[PDB]
Amino acid sequence: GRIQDLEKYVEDTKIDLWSYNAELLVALENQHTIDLTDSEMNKLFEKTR
Amino acid sequence: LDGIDCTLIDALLGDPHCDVFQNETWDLFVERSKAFSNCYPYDVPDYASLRSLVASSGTLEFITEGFTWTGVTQNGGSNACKRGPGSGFFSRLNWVTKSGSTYPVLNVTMPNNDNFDKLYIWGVHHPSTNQEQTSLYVQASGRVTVSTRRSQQTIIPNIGSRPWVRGLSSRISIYWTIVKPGDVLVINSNGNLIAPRGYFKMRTGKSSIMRSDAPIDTCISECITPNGSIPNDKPFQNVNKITYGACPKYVKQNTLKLATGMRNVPEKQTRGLFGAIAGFIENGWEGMIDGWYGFRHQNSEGTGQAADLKSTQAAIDQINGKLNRVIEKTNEKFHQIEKEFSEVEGRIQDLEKYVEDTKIDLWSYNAELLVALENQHTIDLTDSEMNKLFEKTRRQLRENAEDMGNGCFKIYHKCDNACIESIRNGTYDHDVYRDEALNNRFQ
Amino acid sequence: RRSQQTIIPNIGSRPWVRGLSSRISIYWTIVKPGDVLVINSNGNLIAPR
Amino acid sequence: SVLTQPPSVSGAPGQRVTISCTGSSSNIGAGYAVHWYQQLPGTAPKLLISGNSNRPSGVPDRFSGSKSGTSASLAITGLQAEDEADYYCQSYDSSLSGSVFGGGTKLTVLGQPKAAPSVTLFPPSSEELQANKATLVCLISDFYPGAVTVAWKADSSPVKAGVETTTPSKQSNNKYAASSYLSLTPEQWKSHRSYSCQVTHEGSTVEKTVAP
Amino acid sequence: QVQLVQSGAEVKKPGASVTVSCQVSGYTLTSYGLSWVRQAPGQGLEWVGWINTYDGQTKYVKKFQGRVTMTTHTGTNTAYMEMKSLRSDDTAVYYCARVEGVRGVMGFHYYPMDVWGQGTMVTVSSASTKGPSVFPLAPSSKSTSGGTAALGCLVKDYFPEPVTVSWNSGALTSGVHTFPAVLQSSGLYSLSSVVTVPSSSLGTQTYICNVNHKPSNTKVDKKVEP
Ligand SMILES: *[C@@H]1O[C@H](CO)[C@@H](O[C@@H]2O[C@H](CO)[C@@H](O[C@@H]3O[C@H](CO[C@H]4O[C@H](CO[C@H]5O[C@H](CO)[C@@H](O)[C@H](O)[C@@H]5O)[C@@H](O)[C@H](O[C@H]5O[C@H](CO)[C@@H](O)[C@H](O)[C@@H]5O)[C@@H]4O)[C@@H](O)[C@H](O[C@H]4O[C@H](CO)[C@@H](O)[C@H](O)[C@@H]4O)[C@@H]3O)[C@H](O)[C@H]2NC(C)=O)[C@H](O)[C@H]1NC(C)=O
Ligand SMILES: *[C@@H]1O[C@H](CO)[C@@H](O[C@@H]2O[C@H](CO)[C@@H](O[C@@H]3O[C@H](CO[C@H]4O[C@H](CO)[C@@H](O)[C@H](O)[C@@H]4O)[C@@H](O)[C@H](O[C@H]4O[C@H](CO)[C@@H](O)[C@H](O)[C@@H]4O[C@H]4O[C@H](CO)[C@@H](O)[C@H](O)[C@@H]4O)[C@@H]3O)[C@H](O)[C@H]2NC(C)=O)[C@H](O)[C@H]1NC(C)=O
Ligand SMILES: *[C@@H]1O[C@H](CO)[C@@H](O)[C@H](O)[C@H]1NC(C)=O
Ligand SMILES: *[C@@H]1O[C@H](CO)[C@@H](O)[C@H](O)[C@H]1NC(C)=O
Repeated sequence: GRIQDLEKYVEDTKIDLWSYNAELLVALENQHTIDLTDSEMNKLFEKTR
Repeated sequence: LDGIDCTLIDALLGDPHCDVFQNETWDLFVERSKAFSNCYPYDVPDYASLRSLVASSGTLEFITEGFTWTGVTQNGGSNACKRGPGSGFFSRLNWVTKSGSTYPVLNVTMPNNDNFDKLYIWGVHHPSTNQEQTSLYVQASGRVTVSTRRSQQTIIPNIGSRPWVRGLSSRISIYWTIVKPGDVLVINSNGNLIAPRGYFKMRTGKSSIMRSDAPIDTCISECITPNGSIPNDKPFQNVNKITYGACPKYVKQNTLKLATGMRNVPEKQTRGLFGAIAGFIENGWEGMIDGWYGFRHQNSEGTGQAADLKSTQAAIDQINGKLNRVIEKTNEKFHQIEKEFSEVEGRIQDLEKYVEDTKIDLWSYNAELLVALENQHTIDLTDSEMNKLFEKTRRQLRENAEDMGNGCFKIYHKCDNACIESIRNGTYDHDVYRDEALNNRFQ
Repeated sequence: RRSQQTIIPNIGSRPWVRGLSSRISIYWTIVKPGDVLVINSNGNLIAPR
Repeated sequence: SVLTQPPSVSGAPGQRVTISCTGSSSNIGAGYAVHWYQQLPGTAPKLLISGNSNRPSGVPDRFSGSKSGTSASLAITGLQAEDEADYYCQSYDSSLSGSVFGGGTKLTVLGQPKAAPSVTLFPPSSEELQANKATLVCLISDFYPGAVTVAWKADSSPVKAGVETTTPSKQSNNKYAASSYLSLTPEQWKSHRSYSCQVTHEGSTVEKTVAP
Repeated sequence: QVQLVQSGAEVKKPGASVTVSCQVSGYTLTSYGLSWVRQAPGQGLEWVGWINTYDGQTKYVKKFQGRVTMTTHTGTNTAYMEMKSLRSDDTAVYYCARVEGVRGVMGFHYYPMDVWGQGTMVTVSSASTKGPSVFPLAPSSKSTSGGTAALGCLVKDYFPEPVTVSWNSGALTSGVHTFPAVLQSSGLYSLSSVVTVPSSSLGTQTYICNVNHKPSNTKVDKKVEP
């Protein structure tokens, strides 16, 4: 009953919240890495100009 | 399922006015406030828990078992619980009153051959007086001892006068005992026993119970709230913390605007009579209604405008898909924790509230933070495109023209409409007008 | 009119404290508006004022 | 404002009578649960039919509630003697952020011949107009059903100043009778050639006029 | 079996204030909503206010907002209705019935009014006892309509009803029909008693209405002739 219900909720809630962070974080990193590497290539080009 | 003026418990127990719910199944048992009970006064220890588990099963399916109580009367009834004109009692319950001048220590058994978990709902009677006790139960000291091959439960009747209800100063304590497959049930009571007529086929489903008086209109909606079903097209919502099915996260903010379009620098130079056709820079063209990014030529043949679908499309594509990616289109949840109470319970209650509350705050943050990141990110994205198409032209035009700065390229040579068109697709060649342009520049 | 609580005294010697081998169990009962309270003790009662 | 309801309805014992109740677009498109309340003679109202035919416990099934478009109605079959009372179509609206009520209806079980109003309009007495105040005593009696919309009008206009009309009361036999008093200052009595007391009953109009 | 006890009918002068009280039996008002409706004498019904026990929500008519106000004694199982700065016209019968619109709903709409109270009657007026004015009413011209003639009297601006009109001490009991008095916007009633006597005696026998008022102790006899 009661006791159990809560325990499950807590853990479950944790995962859902945590997962979001992982998903969101990775999306940010990949999206960020591209700009970073792509930028360098663009600078070396201006460094020449 | 609409329990109307009936509580999931009063339905289980089998109250006269709720008998209509007997053998009822459901997905989400809705409990109305208008609800009420009209049977023998009872009190369910750890009530909430029992109610919760029952709602989890999602079925009051009762399966009467052939119990045999020897040397004792059965089917006892009282005025408090009248089923029709004549008195009555609980449906899935049976009142065990003494037979003749004796109440032999009742002792029976019931095996769980079936492969599903059995749920037996019993109870104990609390005499209001000694005479009532010794009369209805012979020996003045009653005792109930329900037990399984796993756990053991023993209760003792508490004789004493208490708050008068429905015309009775007595009470009945409700106790439930689950019997797992293969295991067996046993009942050894000396008296004051309230043996059940059978069990309930407990199931493991998405079944749960929600409190609300909301009307029930015919319609399809994945999300359900105490305020009535709501569309789950958005990521979050501010209707209520208690949800069911696929619903948006319950954040604190009652609103959050997400940048879908491009950042807008409204107003226009709208330069005079003859139009300079000045480049974007500090102005957007409310005139262009065929795209997000376009070109405006001011050749000798006159003026003209054309939107570059290529550039515009790239922006849109990135914009559209992002939203759904960041936030999950949906997530289901069924039975959870009561996010509300009506009385104080100390420790237990406190914790429950904290948990839920903590969740919201943490979640809300993510929503707020996320939206800010998205809008801030969208602007740069759209604003970048406009900047690229401008550089894509610089490399294309080459020497033929110069960047006035106002966001325009001052081509140094006669350029007919065809001449312009050749540049918008990107086909245009610099050498063609090279010699010509070069002259007007340095001369 | 809502809940019910019944306790039974437990006679027996226990850790001596402040010069006493006896004890007193504390129990609280909330009474909502309109509802009524009732006390039916045979003895060993510690009624509030 | 007040929902549109019929002034009165009447049929023979054991027949079907329909009470039409139309509402405003605010109530229309919303079709918010419409209910009807049976208010017996000189007694607190009661729930006759709820939630769009949702049945009240203890009320004969001969009562039904339908709803469609911009209006809904209540049908009554096997009309019995008791069945006659005042009916009101209660509902709830939004544009007014509240609930709307029905003007009213007077259901009467026939078994009593319809009667035409006997109007007797009286001129102001001499000692009355003496105190600089006249009074036109229009007495409508002998009409059944006891339903009447009294319209008092100057020769060129409807006057609602001093419009005191006493609802109809049953006569010793069974016919209804009421009075409509409309006083005015002398200067107004001399103003128009003649004032007339018009009364509407079942679509027919009987009238009487008096001049100074 | 849910009863409703309503405060004993009260009466107070305009500008003053009254408060209606409602009691409930059986189902606790707490798990049921509530609203009040005024019943002006033979004027139909009019919803006034709405409260929700255990919900402390309140909605009033745009018309009397402020003037009226709801209240609820969750402890005694009784609701209250407060009306300040009353108005002469506002007087009528008041009721209190159950409502389903509770908890999550909040809105009244869905709920169908159930179990209404017996009703409390409040009376608002500034009026005091008055003497009835007796004025004769004869045919503006020999009626000659159908038969005979119709002559009577008119008692106007008098309080408090009612005064017995006796034609010739009772010598004229044939044809007499006193129509129910009416409440003037002023606050003083007025009734009329007409008779149906042969038009062939408009000058043979005179008629006098013995308007005797107990409240004003005003005995006024008038003559009615064309
Ligand atoms: C979906 O349905 C839900 C439930 O029906 C509904 O929630 C109600 O929403 C309304 C308005 O949004 C609330 O009404 C306002 O209440 C103000 C404060 O008083 C109320 O709230 C107290 C505390 O609020 C919190 O309660 C708990 C935590 O304690 C928490 O779970 C809630 O989420 C909420 O944050 C609450 O303690 C109090 O009631 C207590 O006391 C009574 C006393 O008898 C007791 O019986 C109760 O058991 C309880 O202990 C009370 O309910 C109030 O200030 C505010 O006032 C307005 O009007 C005045 C003028 O009259 C203005 O001056 C003022 O500016 C406000 O506009 C208003 O009454 C209500 O509290 C919510 N809960 C209830 C009771 O239903 C959602 O709104 C619905 N969804 C939507 C948005 O449609
Ligand atoms: C209050 O109400 C209860 C209601 O249940 C009542 O019953 C009690 O129930 C238990 C079990 O539920 C009963 O115990 C049984 O006792 C028999 C009899 O034992 C005698 O006979 C055997 C030989 O047959 C002797 O060895 C022994 O010494 C005794 O003299 C046992 O035979 C039962 O166990 C076996 O038989 C069962 C029935 O067929 C099988 O289902 C079970 O598997 C057991 O098999 C055994 O042998 C197998 C050999 O292959 C082996 O593999 C297994 O592992 C196992 O060892 C069973 O124990 C008993 O009647 C009641 N117990 C009490 C309280 O006395 C209560 O009696 C009643 N209270 C009172 C006293 O009023
Ligand atoms: C409940 O329904 C099941 C079939 O699903 C049936 O076996 C059982 O007998 C029913 N219980 C009752 C109320 O008799
Ligand atoms: C580019 O413009 C030239 C005009 O000379 C035209 O022939 C060609 O089809 C255009 N190409 C595109 C991609 O539109």
